[PDB]
Parts: sequence; structure tokens; C-alpha cells
Amino acid sequence: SGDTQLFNRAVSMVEKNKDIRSLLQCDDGITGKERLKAYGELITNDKWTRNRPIVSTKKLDKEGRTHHYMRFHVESKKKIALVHLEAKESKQNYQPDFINMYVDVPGEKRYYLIKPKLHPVSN
Repeated sequence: SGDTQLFNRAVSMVEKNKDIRSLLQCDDGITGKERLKAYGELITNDKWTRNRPIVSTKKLDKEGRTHHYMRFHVESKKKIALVHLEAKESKQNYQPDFINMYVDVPGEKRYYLIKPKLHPVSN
């Protein structure tokens, strides 16, 4: 359930974020909020596009600790966002720590839900 919980937790954060919903141009009104759709990373062979299963990939850092990277999409009737997540096992919590998380919507500035501790000097 590692990747499943990671994805459920992440997509839930994205969906509830007012700014992200605005970037996705959600049809949110007095009758209710648009029901967004989510799926794994979109891949193509240049013939047709499809979503890959939701999964994370692992990569070791300089301290010998494993980081998990996961990409998925959130789609509204008008836009598709690409969400990137980096997480790492927490030595204190059950759930892993979210290290970096951003959302890319075409034509919009990359939006960080979780800004890394290690940030550009021009923060």
C-alpha cells in the first residue's frame, strides 16, 4: 500500500488546494465543486497516449537514504496538471515526509505545494 497511500495523500492535497483548482479552471460553483479525475503519468509512443499505473521510483541520496519520486496527473474538464512528488521515509512518523511537491499546468507558473528545505538562494 506504499504507493497507493502516497498517491492518495498527494492527490488529496492537490484537489483541495484552492490555487490549484483555479489553475485547472475548475467548474466550481454554488451547485458544487467539479469532480476532478486523476491517473498515473501519461506516456505516448507518438501514436496514442495512455496513463501508466501509479507507482514511485526509488533513488539513493548521498547519505544512503532512499527517496521516492512519483508523478501523476489531475484533470479537469479544461486542463491537465502534472504533479511531481518526492518523499522519503520518516524516522519519526509512520507516513513518509514529503520533500518536494509541485504542479505543472500548461501556461501557468509551476506551483509548489511543498517547497524543499534546500531552496534556491533567490527564495
